[PDB]
Amino acid sequence: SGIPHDHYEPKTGIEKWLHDRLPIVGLVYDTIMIPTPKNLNWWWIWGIVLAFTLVLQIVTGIVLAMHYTPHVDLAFASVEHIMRDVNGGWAMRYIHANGASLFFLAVYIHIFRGLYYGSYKAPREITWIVGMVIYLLMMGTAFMGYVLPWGQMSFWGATVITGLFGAIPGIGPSIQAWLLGGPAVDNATLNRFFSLHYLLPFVIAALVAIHIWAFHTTGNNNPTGVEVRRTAEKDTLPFWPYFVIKDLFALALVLLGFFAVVAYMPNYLGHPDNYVQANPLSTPAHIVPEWYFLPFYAILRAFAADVWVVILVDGLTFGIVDAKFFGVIAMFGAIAVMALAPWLDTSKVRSGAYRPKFRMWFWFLVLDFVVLTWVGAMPTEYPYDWISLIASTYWFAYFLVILPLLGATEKPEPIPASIEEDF
Amino acid sequence: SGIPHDHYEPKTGIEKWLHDRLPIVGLVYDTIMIPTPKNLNWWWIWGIVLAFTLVLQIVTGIVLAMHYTPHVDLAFASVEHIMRDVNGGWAMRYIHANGASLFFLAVYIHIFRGLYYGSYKAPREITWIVGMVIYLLMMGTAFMGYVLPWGQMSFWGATVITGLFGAIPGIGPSIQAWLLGGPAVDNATLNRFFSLHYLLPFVIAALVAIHIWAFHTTGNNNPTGVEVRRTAEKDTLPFWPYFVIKDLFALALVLLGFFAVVAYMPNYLGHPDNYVQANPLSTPAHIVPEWYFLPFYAILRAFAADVWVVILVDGLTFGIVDAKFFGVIAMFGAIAVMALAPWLDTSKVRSGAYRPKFRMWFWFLVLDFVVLTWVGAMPTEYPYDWISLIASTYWFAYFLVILPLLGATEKPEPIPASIEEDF
Amino acid sequence: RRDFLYHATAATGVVVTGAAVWPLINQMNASADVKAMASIFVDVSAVEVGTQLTVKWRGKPVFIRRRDEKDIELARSVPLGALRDTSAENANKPGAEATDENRTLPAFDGTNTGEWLVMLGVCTHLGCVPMGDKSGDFGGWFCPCHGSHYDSAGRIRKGPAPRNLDIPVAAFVDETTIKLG
Amino acid sequence: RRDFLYHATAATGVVVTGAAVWPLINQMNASADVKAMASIFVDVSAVEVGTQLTVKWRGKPVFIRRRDEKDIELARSVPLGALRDTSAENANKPGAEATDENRTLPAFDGTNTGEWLVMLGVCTHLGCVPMGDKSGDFGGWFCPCHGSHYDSAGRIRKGPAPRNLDIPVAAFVDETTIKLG
Amino acid sequence: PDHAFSFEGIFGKYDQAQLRRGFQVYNEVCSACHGMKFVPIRTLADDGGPQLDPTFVREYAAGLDTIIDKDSGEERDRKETDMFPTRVGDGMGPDLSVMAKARGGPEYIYNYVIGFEENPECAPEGIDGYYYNKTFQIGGVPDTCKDAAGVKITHGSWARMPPPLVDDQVTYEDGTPATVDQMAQDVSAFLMWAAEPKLVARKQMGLVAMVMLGLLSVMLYLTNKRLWAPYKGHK
Amino acid sequence: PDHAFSFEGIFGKYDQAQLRRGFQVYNEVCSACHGMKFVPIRTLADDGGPQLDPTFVREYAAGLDTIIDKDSGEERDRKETDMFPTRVGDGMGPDLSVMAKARGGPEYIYNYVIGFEENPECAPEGIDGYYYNKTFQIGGVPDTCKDAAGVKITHGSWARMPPPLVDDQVTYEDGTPATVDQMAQDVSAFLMWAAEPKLVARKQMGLVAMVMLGLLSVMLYLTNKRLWAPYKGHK
Ligand code: HEC
Ligand code: HEC
Ligand code: HEC
Ligand code: HEC
Ligand code: HEC
Ligand code: HEC
Ligand code: FES
Ligand code: FES
Repeated sequence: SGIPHDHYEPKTGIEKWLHDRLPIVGLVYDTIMIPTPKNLNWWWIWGIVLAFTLVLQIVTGIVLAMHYTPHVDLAFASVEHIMRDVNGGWAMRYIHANGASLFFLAVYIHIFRGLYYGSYKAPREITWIVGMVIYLLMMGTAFMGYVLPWGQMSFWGATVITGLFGAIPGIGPSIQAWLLGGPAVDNATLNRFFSLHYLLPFVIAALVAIHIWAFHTTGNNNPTGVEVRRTAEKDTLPFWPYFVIKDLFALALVLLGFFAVVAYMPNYLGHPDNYVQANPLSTPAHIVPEWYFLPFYAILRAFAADVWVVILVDGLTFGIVDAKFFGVIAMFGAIAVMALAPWLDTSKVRSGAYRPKFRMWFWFLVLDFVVLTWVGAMPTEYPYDWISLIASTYWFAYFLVILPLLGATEKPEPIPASIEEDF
Repeated sequence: SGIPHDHYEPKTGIEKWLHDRLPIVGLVYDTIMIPTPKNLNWWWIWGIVLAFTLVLQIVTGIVLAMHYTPHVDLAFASVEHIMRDVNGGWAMRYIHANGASLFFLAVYIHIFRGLYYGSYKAPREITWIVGMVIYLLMMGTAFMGYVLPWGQMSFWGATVITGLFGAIPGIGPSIQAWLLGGPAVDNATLNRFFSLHYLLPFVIAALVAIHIWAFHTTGNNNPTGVEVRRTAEKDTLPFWPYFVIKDLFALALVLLGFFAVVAYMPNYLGHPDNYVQANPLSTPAHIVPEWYFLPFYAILRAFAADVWVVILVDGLTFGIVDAKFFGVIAMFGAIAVMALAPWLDTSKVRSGAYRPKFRMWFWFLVLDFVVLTWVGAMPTEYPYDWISLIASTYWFAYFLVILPLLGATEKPEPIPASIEEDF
Repeated sequence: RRDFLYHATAATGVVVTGAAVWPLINQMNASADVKAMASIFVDVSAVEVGTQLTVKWRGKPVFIRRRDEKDIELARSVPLGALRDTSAENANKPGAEATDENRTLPAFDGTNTGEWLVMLGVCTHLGCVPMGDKSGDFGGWFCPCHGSHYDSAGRIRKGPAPRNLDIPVAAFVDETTIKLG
Repeated sequence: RRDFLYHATAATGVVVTGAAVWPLINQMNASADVKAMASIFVDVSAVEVGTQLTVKWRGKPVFIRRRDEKDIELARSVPLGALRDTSAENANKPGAEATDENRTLPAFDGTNTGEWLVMLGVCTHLGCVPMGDKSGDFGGWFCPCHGSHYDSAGRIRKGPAPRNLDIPVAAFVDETTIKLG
Repeated sequence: PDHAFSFEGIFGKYDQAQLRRGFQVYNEVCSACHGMKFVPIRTLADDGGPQLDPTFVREYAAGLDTIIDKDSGEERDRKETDMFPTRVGDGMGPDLSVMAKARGGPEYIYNYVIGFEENPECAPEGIDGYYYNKTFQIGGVPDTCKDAAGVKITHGSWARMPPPLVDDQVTYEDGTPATVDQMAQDVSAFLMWAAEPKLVARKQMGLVAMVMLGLLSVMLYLTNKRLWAPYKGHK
Repeated sequence: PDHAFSFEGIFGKYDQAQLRRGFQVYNEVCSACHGMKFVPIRTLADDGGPQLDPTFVREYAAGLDTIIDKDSGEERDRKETDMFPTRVGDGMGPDLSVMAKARGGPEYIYNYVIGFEENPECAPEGIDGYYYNKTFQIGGVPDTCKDAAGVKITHGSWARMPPPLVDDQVTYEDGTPATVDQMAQDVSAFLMWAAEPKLVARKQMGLVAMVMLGLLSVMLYLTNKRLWAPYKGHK
């Protein structure tokens, strides 16, 4: 059971004088020969993808910062200095910019893999909490970063996603001014964002430290509602070399596609308007902040008192909870409820591979995510308003009511024993 | 023996559900209730001082970077923007600038405490190695940082301490250009230095991580040549609350003095010429890089073929080893030999409190350090040249020959037993 | 005493910690160079009355647009009913009803109001810049960030934006100038 | 085979890693905007021959100083013996001996050398700027960074600096100009 | 058909004669109003695009406007190391440094320059000082051409730029019919260069990396199939 | 004796009348050649120093040179938000923004302005265009005054600045003998302000922190003495 196999430091004198600093003991006993089940599909790779992508972003950023100058008058020029003069330039920038896209794409699949195979269910709450914390940090990071080029979309995205904090009453304008460094956006905001943007990744790495510490102490989830049967465990092959090699193969494929993009379709995920300098006096059409924030942008700009299911007219009972504040609360709740999940699913069961109704609702949820992604880009004119309202309502409904009802009446399936599934 | 007292997680349900993430187990069992001897004097505090100073510097820097603009045309102006407009300004800058001074002062006492009480002697080699690595990183950091204000001393200090790398043959100019971003100093160097300067502290923290991991696995030295007698150990009170409170008291005193300086004598340790903008066309008199690099500056500019003990005329046997390269090697060796110490002292003994000859030689070494500090500021005219040569020669002599001879014939003292020294 | 001394040491440590933390949260506030926040003299100077005029100030645009009769009549024909924000955000006067007579502007040092209207070109939803030049579904301004329809006089309509376009404190400089501040 | 396949996978991984690392070490090299490194036309234009003239170029100063007879005679009276660097660093000619006849400069398009001397104002020790205007213990230049005494013609003396002050490639523009590059 | 360029694909390293033609046009036509500050003059020798002769570059540079200085205010000789000039206002337009990315890009410029036909049969009078363009979409439209809800019934809108070229505005030294269409294509390619000069290097890097990573991935697949063999053989 | 200032110590928050006098002196004498770019004009209302009336500040600002713009080249009215002007060359000197720190500082300025006496009895002819000072140390010296190894025998050296003031150059509105010494002291204090405006806040913070930390340290000493009591009582 949970064989650590510390190696007893019996190799030789080198492995015996290393009794001063244990380090190799840690690596070997724990982070390399960690028994993992055999039943792992191709959905348990994306964590390696995320770690590599994080390293990539940190490196490329440390390189760019050697040529980026945070200032309204010299940011655009420095970015062009990069893409033209520097030796590698375009590569670093395109790899930095697009890799953010892959990062978020990979976390999406990392998260939805989790919702299916009960990875939030006990005893794996801490991992979930830490993951939501990370998600928040990395969203804030990417936001701070999209601003640095001082293009045109930078300015206005910052403007609105800071007016949010100002929507709330009493302490809105104060926070807004304390965050922007002033009444509106200017170089001060740029300096804050650069610093902050150059600091959070390390916090993320530490949090990834705790993320990895947790699911090593707590066994990796597995396609089944079963554990490694610790009591000797013919199942649960080790990590190295088997799963290391599997993950590296998938990672090679992913990097292949990523570099093909970088080299042929690099400006595809971007907004052309970010290639024109900023004008605080003129706003372009369809700001469309980005593609990894459209869901929450839509959940925000949906509630506007423009439907018979408009709960804003009812929330107006209290004269303080206006629309804006309502949408902001709705977004914060869209995330808080995803974090609260493990204490809402009242099921003494596990992976939805044995819960059909859950399968249907979950695929509807994935569809809802895609729809929200597609709607945040389209105007607030009919019919898109009804669509956004329906989708947000279903998100909240799933995460609040649907899981309890299932946990109550959702066991028409024969659960599998013997995690050694030699089929 | 080595009582960890994991606490068994018997407190309550909170301390029992924390069996998902051990964290509190680590803190309690290891990093708080770490048995430390009773025989500790006031020289075992400076590590807490260093940790706090590092945190202070990191914080103040993260704040400054919100207003500093890396560019030749806007650095000085941004520094003045800080010291005038910003709310706190002068405080952050003076605390950042002077705290570096305290940092190095504190590491000096941390290191010399070590040389006395055989803290480099086995089984504490890894700590020593890691400490020298750190010292290097933090020297490089402070150097990169003194440049950012783009004053006058910045430029020329950078110029010379980069011409060093160019002294060596074959791969000197290439490295020089690859480090400066060009033939000479300009904005590119500034960007590199800012980035680098804003990144190494985290590496230092990690290295401090390993630094703290090591001497927790390996017992804290103690005033004597004795261990905690693991086999139950009435000696070795715990860290918390006793030594925590002692260190915090000393730290309060130190911060008191430090803030008195910051508020009354802040520009004392500085160079006024760093308050005039840079002129690549005019060099001031007595550049005098700083005060924590004068020893090595002197060891460098001492060997010049201007004494009957001039080994440069002899090293000229090989036409490649000229003077400059000789001084550079001498400096790198001045540090490498301090790192090699634990394998040069051939003594099966410990703290020099029981080795008189060692006491005398060690106080001579401290005097040599002070002298080198005082000499790097004075010209290379007679008699200072002879002084610098003598001092460097004694440094090398100590660390190479003196310790072996002692380890041979240096045991006229009764060693103390029973680390419980109830005198 | 055990309790008193221990708790007092803890309290003093906490107080010092807070006194050290506050400035790390104060430096991010508006600095003195941002404190200035003063006025601007924009000269109307025959810009062909009826299309628009925009000028930068305080980091935001200040819209100075003449009036087109059709725009005017549409304005003056708006009863307070069915008007989201009837407060006439203009700070040059009290909270008087959001009426075009009060909402257009001072009268050149003369006596007339249905000819000029200078408001802050900042959407009250989240601070975007609406597009002018007769746009939207009400012959006024349209915000492209979320779709808020403004009217001729600038009062909010058809969108999430809660209130109309504010009007800063401004007076005239004897028939060719505007004072913003 | 076990050995072949495993070792080949490792080799390919290593190769890819290196191909990815190299640019992270290449970007820090001089960029194309630093590649330029071209020439400058400085006009002597009667600056009162005998004191000095300094101009910025390539990020370093280029010293153009006329000659003072006492400085000249001290120069021409220096035998190659007791001269640290006798190579005449000047790149406008071969490695001919560091003699004042070759070491002063071209002759205005005429025939004379003991009147002008333009060298690179960069100490060969570590690149500091020596102080001019008759300084040091040899009536020339003095480096304040470590104490290197230069002579009248710029040849190094009395210090760690190994070689004299180099002389870039320069020709005259017909009696009032200098071409640096 | 769509008149695809050379670079439109996995290959097509910027046929350079096209770019020299675009340069002949840009400096003689578009430069009168437009600028390219984000473009150094020394790039007309760098590989990939117009590999002109450096000496001609220095000549053409000295023959341009006067960019004064950064240290001592004095009208210099506009050395190549400087950037192309900037036309800012009073009847002038934006900067074309990266206009090929702020819009499939070059096709916009081609189909924009192409198309300035007379005013349609909805508003033949048109507007004073504004001219009509088939493809610009961010211009004003008269009320006579708008529908019932503000949308325009015209394909394009009214742009403030006049027609830049006639039937035979300039001569090509290489020998080629210099009609409007060829000039438009050429200048579009030149602007795409000015925006993406490092295109060919992009493509070559992409090829090299695709190849090396396919190799690595194949080898890893073999290693995986091997290691996992004794556990996937009976089923 | 040494004519210590007010701020020379643990107290001395910049007696403001002295600074107003120094301002009368600086704008009417030193400003002709020197500048203070690193100094905003609005600081003449901020506390600590000259708490002048804002309206006078705006007037004095509009009455200065013309600082053109940063966005649209056009000679503006020079609003207070801008910085003091800059005199750069052609018989002009450095910037006095932080000259009080690039040298005990203000004493240098006092003992420098003080001292321009005639040429000594080693070189009475002196030099053409250069004037003599007894305290500047970074100026040239004639060969007649140097020793055998280049060192000067004079106290100071020859500075390019002329004597700035005579016996009664300007009047003080408050009523005070405006001799040279008082003006020198006043202008020195003004420059020290221009360099260290946040001095008084520095001192008050230092006091507060010394106090709080002494308190904390005393309490920790008591706690230590207590905890370590049962182990240090028999000896
Ligand atoms: C002045 C006589 C011009 C010359 C000659 C050329 N251009 Fe221009 N251009 C000019 C103006 C005033 C504008 C702004 C138009 C507006 O309505 O805002 C432009 C615009 C362009 C654009 C941008 C179009 C867009 O979608 O915003 C392009 C791509 C452009 N012009 C191209 C172009 C070329 C290739 C030229 C030389 C052949 C050229 N223009 C000449 C003014 C003038
Ligand atoms: C031109 C007529 C001047 C006026 C009036 C004032 N100053 Fe000046 N100053 C001037 C020059 C050309 C120089 C450079 C001198 C040199 O030899 O390099 C200076 C220098 C100073 C300095 C710096 C001295 C030093 O050690 O470098 C100071 C502190 C100074 N001047 C002060 C000063 C004051 C207070 C004035 C008004 C009372 C003033 N100067 C007027 C030119 C001129
Ligand atoms: C060491 C510095 C650094 C790190 C670490 C870093 N970046 Fe950046 N980032 C930059 C710089 C510099 C820019 C501006 C240059 C650019 O846009 O490429 C930038 C810009 C961006 C952009 C906008 C790209 C563009 O071209 O508009 C995004 C998105 C972004 N960062 C996201 C991230 C995310 C997400 C992470 C990690 C979680 C990250 N970055 C890590 C330095 C860094
Ligand atoms: C909001 C949720 C969430 C986020 C965001 C998240 N994780 Fe996870 N992660 C999980 C969960 C749940 C598991 C499953 C743990 C288990 O099975 O015991 C997991 C597992 C892992 C694993 C091991 C198994 C696997 O799925 O590969 C790795 C490695 C990992 N995460 C890395 C990362 C990294 C690196 C990041 C970010 C840079 C990240 N994760 C972000 C929740 C998250
Ligand atoms: C987050 C950024 C950051 C960190 C971390 C940081 N600094 Fe700095 N440092 C700066 C900035 C910004 C400046 C320039 C402003 C200034 O000089 O105060 C600077 C300047 C300096 C200076 C010159 C001070 C002066 O005023 O001339 C020194 C010395 C220095 N740093 C040393 C250090 C050392 C040693 C460390 C930690 C080991 C450190 N710094 C940590 C940001 C930082
Ligand atoms: C080059 C040597 C060196 C450097 C530099 C150094 N250390 Fe140490 N450190 C030591 C040695 C040796 C010991 C003694 C360990 C023992 O007694 O087991 C030690 C002990 C310590 C201790 C515990 C006992 C004590 O002396 O306080 C702390 C805490 C500590 N170091 C922190 C730091 C921090 C933080 C830094 C830098 C930011 C640092 N040290 C830099 C060598 C070094
Ligand atoms: S920001 Fe103006 S409507 Fe959303
Ligand atoms: S740098 Fe010129 S002598 Fe040391």
